[PDB]
Amino acid sequence: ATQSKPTPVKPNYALKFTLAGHTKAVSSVKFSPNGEWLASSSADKLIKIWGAYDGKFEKTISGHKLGISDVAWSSDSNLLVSASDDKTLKIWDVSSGKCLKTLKGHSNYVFCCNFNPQSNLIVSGSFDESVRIWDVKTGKCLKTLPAHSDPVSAVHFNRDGSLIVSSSYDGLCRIWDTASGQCLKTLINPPVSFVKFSPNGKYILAATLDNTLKLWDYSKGKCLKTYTGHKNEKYCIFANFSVTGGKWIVSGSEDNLVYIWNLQTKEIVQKLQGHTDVVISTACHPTENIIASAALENDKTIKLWKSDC
Amino acid sequence: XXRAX
Repeated sequence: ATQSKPTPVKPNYALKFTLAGHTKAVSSVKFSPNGEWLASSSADKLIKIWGAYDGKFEKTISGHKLGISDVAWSSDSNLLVSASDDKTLKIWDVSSGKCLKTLKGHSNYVFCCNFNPQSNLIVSGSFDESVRIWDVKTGKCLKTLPAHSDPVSAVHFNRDGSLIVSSSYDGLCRIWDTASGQCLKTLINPPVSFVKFSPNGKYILAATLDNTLKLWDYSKGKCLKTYTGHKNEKYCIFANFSVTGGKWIVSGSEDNLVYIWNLQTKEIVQKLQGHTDVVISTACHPTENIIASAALENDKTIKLWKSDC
Repeated sequence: XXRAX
């Protein structure tokens, strides 16, 4: 029996660092576009910045009055925006930790946020069922979209900023024209807990609270791939496209594991064990094979995992 | 957290 070793690459993510410091559940982790930093947000009302490579604690950014559900980086890695239960977003100068602007308008928890590629705009989603588009320079609300009939779980700009995708507990995904705020398409029903555009421009990845992730061709309105095997019935867990090595889909799970699927085959190619509560958030480093994962109250840590491929 | 329960 000669026997070789199968050819299709699989990842070998291994735990490298555990990042401790938040005093309540972590909500979101995101790598800076320049690869240097990881930002985390927490129910503890804080943002923390850490070294992306070595997990070294860098600083805490405070100012929100209640917990934070999401953070996002500007394209030039200079600014962060956070979404809080205090009904505001804040825009932060990362280097100084200064709050540059407070974005007021939502009438309930702000749950999700993102800059556009140009980083002249921010999009937000709220428990008030609306999506708002904000000018970064002035901090003023440019448009309010009557986007959904239940809390908005996610908002994301496409790669040229001309579209926004939103998801909601109402069971819908909608695509919006940025320039006009008009709805271009409705995809439709379990609650949709997460959505984002693919890096290749053509798809959206959407999570539903029936333990399912789906890759949609948004133009054609068709589901091209389904990813299962994890547990997601309760929380709005982030999912990601990993593209620095093999082409994976990465998500947290309510069984305390990080799941990694082959994007094309839909097979689970790794499960990362370590966390002691629900893995609410994962992020993939922009240039290296590094995943950051974060967990809820029983754990409160972030973990950095690295792969050869 | 709202996301954390």
